[PDB]
Amino acid sequence: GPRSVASSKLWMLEFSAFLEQQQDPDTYNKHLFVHIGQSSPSYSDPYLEAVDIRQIYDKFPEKKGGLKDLFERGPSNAFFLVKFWADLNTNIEDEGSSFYGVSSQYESPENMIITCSTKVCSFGKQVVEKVETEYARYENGHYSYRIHRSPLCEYMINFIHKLKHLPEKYMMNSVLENFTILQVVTNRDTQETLLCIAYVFEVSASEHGAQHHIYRLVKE
Amino acid sequence: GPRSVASSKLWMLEFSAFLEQQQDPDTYNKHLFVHIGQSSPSYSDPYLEAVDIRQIYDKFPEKKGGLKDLFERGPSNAFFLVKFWADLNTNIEDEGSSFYGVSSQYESPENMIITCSTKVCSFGKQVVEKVETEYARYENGHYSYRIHRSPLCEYMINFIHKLKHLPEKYMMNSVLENFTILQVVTNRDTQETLLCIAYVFEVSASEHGAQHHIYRLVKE
Amino acid sequence: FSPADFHXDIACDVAR
Amino acid sequence: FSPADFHXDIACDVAR
Ligand SMILES: *C(=O)CCCCCCCCCCCCC
Ligand SMILES: *C(=O)CCCCCCCCCCCCC
Repeated sequence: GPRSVASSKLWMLEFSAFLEQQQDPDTYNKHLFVHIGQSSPSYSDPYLEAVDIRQIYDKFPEKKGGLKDLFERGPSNAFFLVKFWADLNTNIEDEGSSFYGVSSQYESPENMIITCSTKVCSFGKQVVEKVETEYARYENGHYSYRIHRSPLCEYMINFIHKLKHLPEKYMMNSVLENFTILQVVTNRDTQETLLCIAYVFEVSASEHGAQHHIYRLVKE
Repeated sequence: GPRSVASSKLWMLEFSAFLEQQQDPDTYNKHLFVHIGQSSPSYSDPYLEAVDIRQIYDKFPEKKGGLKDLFERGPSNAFFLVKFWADLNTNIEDEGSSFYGVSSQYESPENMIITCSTKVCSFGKQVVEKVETEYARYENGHYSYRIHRSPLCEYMINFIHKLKHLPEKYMMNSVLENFTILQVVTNRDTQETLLCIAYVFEVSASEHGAQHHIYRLVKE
Repeated sequence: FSPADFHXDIACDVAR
Repeated sequence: FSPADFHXDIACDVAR
């Protein structure tokens, strides 16, 4: 059924990694690699509701501030795993100027200063870290937050480029099972973990394109 | 030289009217009809700095709350005229799902509740009115406001469609000289006019596409 | 070509 | 095909 990536204090309405090519000053083509939103509603996996955190310890940051450490501190209802089936079927790099970015949107009942820390992991080790501080905008009784077109670094662009140009889907998948992202959204003043999302990847082979499932994170 | 559409309290950093076509759930094409922003910096016209408001009375709303009435109340530094050379060269309507919208972005030294009232005029008479209320987001010491993807109504879509399919540029221009927009941004609590922009149109014939100039509004 | 007729097939019913 | 070699030509200098 439907799932929301939401804790008691923060909900992630949207998340998307994209490539935008400017053909001319008035013409833009945009390809979505991964996406969560109104166009791609979140659903659970009928075969697996939850993922035990012990099954993924080795794929994410270890020690203080790492996934295991964060989950133990809680709240439990702020921890999720997203599995993405990425759409790499684009040739929008070829012509014009390109922009790789990631955009995300959040809602909260409270007005907070939030910190979003995103860690890219290769073989379980942290390789890239991006930290962004966001402020609220009051809207319809709640508070809205947006990370608008946060740029991908040269290592993430190079990774995508080489991944797209592999001759086989199995090579793309053996590369992607070693690539993870850990997103932690925190209340900057209280240090409370508002949302913590562990992302795992596979290549999509659907005519519908990019797909995803939301899994609860548990320790049983 | 460079010009900012800005009064003492509010600056319009961005304005764009666009058509977005979804080819598939992960593929989008966007065409800009008109645009003001970092990609299209604002410049004055070397042949005309200012437009006298008396030369355009008959093209905009009359009586209470109309252009003349608003300018007299002031402040004078909040009144501008923008001339757009619209880019109608697109065939993005043909396939897939379409979305016509307008997005704009503002900055202010103050935290206000702003009201943006947009009036579409045909032959000087008001035909469409859209009113939007926006709240601030604190950013880098100032306050940011955004009207994100405000939808164009069926009359504006129909107008664009028929305009694009005219066999001659002179017919497009004789239609466009009778089409105007009056945008008024107000402080909802104090009623002060923060920005008032009168828009006039022509078709673009440049390989560079959509163009614009900013003119000061005066009464001399 | 009439610019008035063009704007009338869009706004004739809206003119109020 | 080595997944380890693929991630090494991207992150070998970044591994710290
Ligand atoms: C700074 O480094 C920005 C954050 C790093 C990556 C954020 C999410 C990237 C999503 C992966 C795109 C699809 C790859 C198969
Ligand atoms: C609701 O009606 C939205 C506001 C109405 C129009 C806003 C600006 C439209 C810009 C014109 C596009 C180019 C036409 C030649």
